[PDB]
Amino acid sequence: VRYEASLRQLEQRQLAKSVISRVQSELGNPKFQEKVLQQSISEIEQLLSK
Amino acid sequence: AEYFRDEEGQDVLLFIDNIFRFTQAGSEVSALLGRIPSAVGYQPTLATDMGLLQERITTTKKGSVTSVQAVYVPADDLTDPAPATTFAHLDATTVLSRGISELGIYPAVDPLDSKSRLLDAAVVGQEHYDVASKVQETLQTYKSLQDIIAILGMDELSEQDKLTVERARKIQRFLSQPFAVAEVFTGIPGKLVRLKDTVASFKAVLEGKYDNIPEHAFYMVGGIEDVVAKAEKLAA
Amino acid sequence: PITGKVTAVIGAIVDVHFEQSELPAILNALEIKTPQGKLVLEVAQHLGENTVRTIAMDGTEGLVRGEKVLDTGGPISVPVGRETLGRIINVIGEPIDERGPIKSKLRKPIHADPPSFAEQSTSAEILETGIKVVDLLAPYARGGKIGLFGGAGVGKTVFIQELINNIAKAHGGFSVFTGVGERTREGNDLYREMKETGVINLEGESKVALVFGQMNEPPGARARVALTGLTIAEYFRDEEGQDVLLFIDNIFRFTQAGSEVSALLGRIPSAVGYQPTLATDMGLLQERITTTKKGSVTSVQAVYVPADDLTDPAPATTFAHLDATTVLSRGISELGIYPAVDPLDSKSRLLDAAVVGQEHYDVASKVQETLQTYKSLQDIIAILGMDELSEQDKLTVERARKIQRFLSQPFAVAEVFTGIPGKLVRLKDTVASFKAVLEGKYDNIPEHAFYMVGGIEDVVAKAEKLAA
Amino acid sequence: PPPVRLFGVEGTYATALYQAAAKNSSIDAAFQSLQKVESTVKKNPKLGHLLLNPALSLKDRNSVIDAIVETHKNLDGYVVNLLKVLSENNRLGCFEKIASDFGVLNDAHNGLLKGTVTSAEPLDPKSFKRIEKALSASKLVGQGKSLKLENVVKPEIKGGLIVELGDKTVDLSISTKIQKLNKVLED
Amino acid sequence: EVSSILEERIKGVSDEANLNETGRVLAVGDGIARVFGLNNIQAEELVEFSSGVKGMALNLEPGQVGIVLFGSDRLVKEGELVKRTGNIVDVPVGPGLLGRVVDALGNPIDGKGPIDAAGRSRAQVKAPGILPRRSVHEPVQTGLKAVDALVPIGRGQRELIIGDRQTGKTAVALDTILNQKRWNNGSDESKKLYCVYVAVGQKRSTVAQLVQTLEQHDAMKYSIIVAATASEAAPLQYLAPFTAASIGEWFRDNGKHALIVYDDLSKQAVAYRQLSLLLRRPPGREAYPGDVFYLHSRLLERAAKLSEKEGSGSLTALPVIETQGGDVSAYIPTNVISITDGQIFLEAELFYKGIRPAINVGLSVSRVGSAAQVKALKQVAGSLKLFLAQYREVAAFAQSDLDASTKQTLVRGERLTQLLKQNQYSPLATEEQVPLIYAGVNGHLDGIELSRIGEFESSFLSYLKSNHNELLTEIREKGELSKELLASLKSATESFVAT
Amino acid sequence: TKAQPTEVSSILEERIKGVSDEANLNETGRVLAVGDGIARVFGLNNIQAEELVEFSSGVKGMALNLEPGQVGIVLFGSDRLVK
Amino acid sequence: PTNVISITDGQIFLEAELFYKGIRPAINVGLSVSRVGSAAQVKALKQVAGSLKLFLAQYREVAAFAQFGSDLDASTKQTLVRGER
Repeated sequence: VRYEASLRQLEQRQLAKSVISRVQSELGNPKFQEKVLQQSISEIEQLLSK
Repeated sequence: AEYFRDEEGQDVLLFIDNIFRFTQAGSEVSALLGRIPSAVGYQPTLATDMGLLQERITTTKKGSVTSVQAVYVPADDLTDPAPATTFAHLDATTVLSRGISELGIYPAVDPLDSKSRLLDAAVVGQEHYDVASKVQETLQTYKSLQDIIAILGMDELSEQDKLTVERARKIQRFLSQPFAVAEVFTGIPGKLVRLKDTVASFKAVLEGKYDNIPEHAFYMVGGIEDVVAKAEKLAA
Repeated sequence: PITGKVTAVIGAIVDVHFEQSELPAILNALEIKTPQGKLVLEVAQHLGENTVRTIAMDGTEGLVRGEKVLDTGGPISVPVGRETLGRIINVIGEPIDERGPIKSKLRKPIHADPPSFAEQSTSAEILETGIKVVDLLAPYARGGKIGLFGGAGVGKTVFIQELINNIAKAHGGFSVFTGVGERTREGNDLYREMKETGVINLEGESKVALVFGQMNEPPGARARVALTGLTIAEYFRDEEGQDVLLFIDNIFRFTQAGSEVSALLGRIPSAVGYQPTLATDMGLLQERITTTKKGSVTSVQAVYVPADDLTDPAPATTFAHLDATTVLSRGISELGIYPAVDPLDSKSRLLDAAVVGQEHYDVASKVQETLQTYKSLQDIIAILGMDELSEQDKLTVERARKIQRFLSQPFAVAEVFTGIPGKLVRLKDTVASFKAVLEGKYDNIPEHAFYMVGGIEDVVAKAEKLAA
Repeated sequence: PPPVRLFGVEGTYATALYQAAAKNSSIDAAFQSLQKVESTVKKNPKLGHLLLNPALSLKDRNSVIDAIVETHKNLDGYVVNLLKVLSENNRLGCFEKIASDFGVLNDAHNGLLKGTVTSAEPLDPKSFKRIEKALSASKLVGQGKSLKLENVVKPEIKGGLIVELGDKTVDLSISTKIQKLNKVLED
Repeated sequence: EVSSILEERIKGVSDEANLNETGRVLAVGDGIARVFGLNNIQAEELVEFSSGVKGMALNLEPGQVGIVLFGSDRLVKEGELVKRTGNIVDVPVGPGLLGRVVDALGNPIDGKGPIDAAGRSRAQVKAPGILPRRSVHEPVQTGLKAVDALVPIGRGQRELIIGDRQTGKTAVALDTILNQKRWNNGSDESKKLYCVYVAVGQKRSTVAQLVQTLEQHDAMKYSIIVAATASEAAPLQYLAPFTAASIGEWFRDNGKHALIVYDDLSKQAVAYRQLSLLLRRPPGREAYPGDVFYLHSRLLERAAKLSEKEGSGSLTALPVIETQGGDVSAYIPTNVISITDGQIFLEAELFYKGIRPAINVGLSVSRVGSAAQVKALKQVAGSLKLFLAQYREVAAFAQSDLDASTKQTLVRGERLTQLLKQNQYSPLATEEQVPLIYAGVNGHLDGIELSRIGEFESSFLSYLKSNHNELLTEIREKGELSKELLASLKSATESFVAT
Repeated sequence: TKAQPTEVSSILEERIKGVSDEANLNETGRVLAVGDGIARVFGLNNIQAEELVEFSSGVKGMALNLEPGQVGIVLFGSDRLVK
Repeated sequence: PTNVISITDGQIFLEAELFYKGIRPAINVGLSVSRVGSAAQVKALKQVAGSLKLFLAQYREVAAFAQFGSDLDASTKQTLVRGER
């Protein structure tokens, strides 16, 4: 049971490096560019709703 | 220690020395940091600094850590805020009194002032509790009567009191237990007596089963076997 | 049309920036409209640059910096009238008894500098008290400040009730009970008592007017309650020409409140913490308590000594202002003697052969000497035996124990409370009573036939009942 | 009263200057002279940047003022009285600070709002216009107080964008979202 | 997977539009970020940082608003955008906090999830006035005989628990909570005191032991543990009693009764000291803030027995002050001593002399006293006060050739001293408290040996339980003792004493 | 940076406005920020040390601190008079 | 003094009253400790002075009692006499 609990923590740390990888993927891809354009239009809609 | 407790999983026994130095150090850089000095110049962040240190040290479902933290009590005043704050923050206090050291007893502990989280009744065992209640009362009485002895004189006490005084002096010197680290002091090899054995032996003393044993045959000797042996030694 | 926007709210110290040339004067009162009604800030500085520094008397929580402020233009003007008698009024001058809006004709500023040297009376004046003990060993004065000592457990409150009753018969005067640092429990009890003892009659008039300042009420309002109260008293004295009696509760908490306001103002706390303006604040307050040519305000104040350190500056400063001290003790109450006055610890500076008369003084001195000798005599007389008393000595012991019992007034407020009909004994008859006891004319009437018995006339009856 | 606080001090100069020159109404002129002397001060390095570093005397400061009025022959003598004041107050270090603050007061008097669209990227002009349009559409640009909106490149705000103006913000940066996202997946 | 569930929860948070009033930290030191911005901000408003830390805004200065960060500065950095949460402090209040160990915000540190909260009410609010008062008379029985007879108090009232450092200060308190179980079990909600223990600056382990003990005595089902642990920072600690009080208002407002034990205001003071000194405010006497008195007075006057008119409710309180080596002259004690309606003063000698409770009843006082307490218990304990009074005076005469009168006193008095010992964490039922004291009153315990007092006691109780359980039920239900009931009771005592 | 008493905005506003001194400030003053029973006055550049000054409010005070740009009078009297 | 006490390995308190009492140089050995034991003490002197400490410690207790001047037992007066010498 102890090693099982340890494995749950280990899964989170496995997933921790997965967050790092996914951050690098977003910042690597021109999804970095294309989703910034998406954010721009989303902010336009948000700010227009003000 | 956290790495041991957590990552290696192993329980440990932490030892830190001296935590007044931890306080003193923090007080000093608080001043340098420009914080308005609190009482007796102590850092305003004293509580939280002590608190962080203590809170970090704990028994978790990953391990157990047993800190023994030395504390230097300036001029033996526990009314000093830095010792007093630490006094709250710890769970198993011990007071080491100069007077008791001077009596030549090593332990130098003040027995009435020792307190611990575990120092219960049933949890320490009903017998243990009762024995300890009797010890505490005997010593507390002995201390109370010390004033009476001081002015009025020893001779104005009752028979019951005299038996209590005789037991108390014997108990006082039966609390003395040689230490290995007083092979650099006395040279006398240490003695360490297992818990069950101590409970039994103290019960006997209180009952007066060893009131037929001289006071000095308890002095600076260990367990009951030793006390009896030193009684024989003094006898011949 | 004075308006300004709040430019700081560091604690309860609110700095307000006011439109140019419309700036307050120091001691003005500002009102900030709030859903809490108003918050009253009192200007205690000008920080200049069209900004001021004020203190608050109410809490400042949830404030948004920039709130509009309106300036009343001076120290708050609190409603006054006989209308305000029997109305519990909070510091700002609004009903907390909530028996409708406080009806008032005139309102008057809470600050007001002491009367002129000329205006103040040049000769002594004595205030009567139905209590024989008070009138003998520490006679009151109409302008006087008489500082009560001894707990509320002894029945401080009953003593206070007693005085109000006596005043009503004596003069038909007024009173204002100002309570500083008053526990909500104590306030309830007092209100309930005051209704009961008819010093407040909800329907019909009320002798006592109440100003209650609870402990919870902020330190600033704690400081200002007294001065407001004094104005009310002064409306009675000055503008109704009638003698008044103004109670104050703990003056320690008056000091504590003042000390805090100093610290809030950032001013260097003078020795033992107390405000550097400690002396002056008492000086202004207790010179607005005086005998004017038109009235006299008597004030009974309560001195909560800080761990019985009379040595501490705050009590000392108070005792300087105080003229007499009445020192109630629980030992006395335990001897069943109501009043609870400890006769060898009550002293007034108006006790003199000149001030209260040679006869009064001599009678008092003999009685004092009797008591003084009696107590000291009882120390070894009790231990050694009562037979060790000489005929002369036991004449004194007998007289003393007869006097001791004779002291207890079964007084009117506590007619219910002890259960025994009240005794209000006039000053002339008090002197007369003790003269006769000094001549030992009632040294044939045993000591317990004076227990809970009023004056000389009264113990004629009791003497008859004792026999019968 | 002056338009808006200067979040305190250094603006006490700006306020004084503002109101003093306000009654002469020459605020634009003042601003222009301050700009002109500021530009040539910036384009002067020894004691045009090391004059921004205090170490100068009263007398040496006065002689710097004399050099300064060579830098602009006339143009608002209230800021020339301000120069005297600053030399007399023996600090000219926070000089551009006062200039900037006076600029804020000036363009507040004009009624101008300043904004920024910080990104780590230099956004499209189409984007600039759409946001400018949006801001004008919103009640936030009240009209009377104009809109200046500057996209700036700040790599620190990596990805997304944050619009800022008049204590009104919208922050859809990636960094903040990443921070929250990461942290909760360490639970 | 746990990974998927966590992802789902986080994934379900998107879209911002709330931020408006920004602030920017100028400098962050000491947990005191100083912002130029946030022009319109309420005082003690909740503010949410970029980091996410929450604060209150104690200093509103003309050019900077000095936020006090509730959390660590580890993730806080300078220049940070400070979104304006826009709410002055409010905490969930409701019935759900019964059986909940919560942190100050209300986030369960026992992780018992969502809280049944019927309001969010502000934490700093003004106290019940003169008009919100009804006469105090409702017994508060802690199941400790000395407390119940010698120093009892009514509901809605203050009474200090000022005593020696960790001499089971918490233990003395805990005994009361256990006795509240008996009344709690009963349906009547005047008999349901919904207890709150307010653990200020206390180790999570220590409180875990407390929690575990409470669970063992099943007291969790009316207990609320407001927790500001040692680790929990000084802002939380500052607001910890105030926040707790607000919870109490909900029960009280419902007309119910409850008991809040503030433990210990000594650590609250230090936290305020930390705040004030860090806010550079001048510190008061004994280096404890000048307006610490103002804090305490506000807090301690909120305990009130409300008017019948405004509904009879109450909020009994029992503040705990830790005496720094038995010092009662200290600034924080002196202030508190004045406010409180009673004190209980624990004494070290007594503790050593094995008198547990170690309460020194001479230095314990009640200013509510006999106004509340069972009439029955009042009848049979007037004598007790007087007897004990003599025993105290004649205590010093205990150390030779002693007068018979003194010696008689010593016999009665010593037996009483043993009798008021009670094994801590065991409270007693009042219907059996009245018998034990009655025996002492009838002096039949004079004939019982000191060691045998203890055995006698339990035996006497069992004897009453079998033989005279009619009497026990009568004492309980009548709540008063008729001469005939005292007669029968005396007979029972005599009979038991004979055996 | 630092806040000097001459860097007060009312002082500054006069200074930017040129000179306005001379007797107005050489032998009369105009009061600045006031409270704490001491007042800080602008001008009075001629003023004997410990002179008695009479304020326009009736009250008179004794000059204590002669400082470069300000004089700190000590008010012999009530502050309600002063503004 | 507090700072130094921690740093050092011993304290050698001299008492002024004891200076006057006639120990010149004075001492005050109740407030003098060296917790580094009998290290760096000559072996001969270690043997001889072994109970010197006990005698003096007993003397300290006994002398206090003697000042109260209660009826002293011979055992205390052996100590008292020994201690004085």
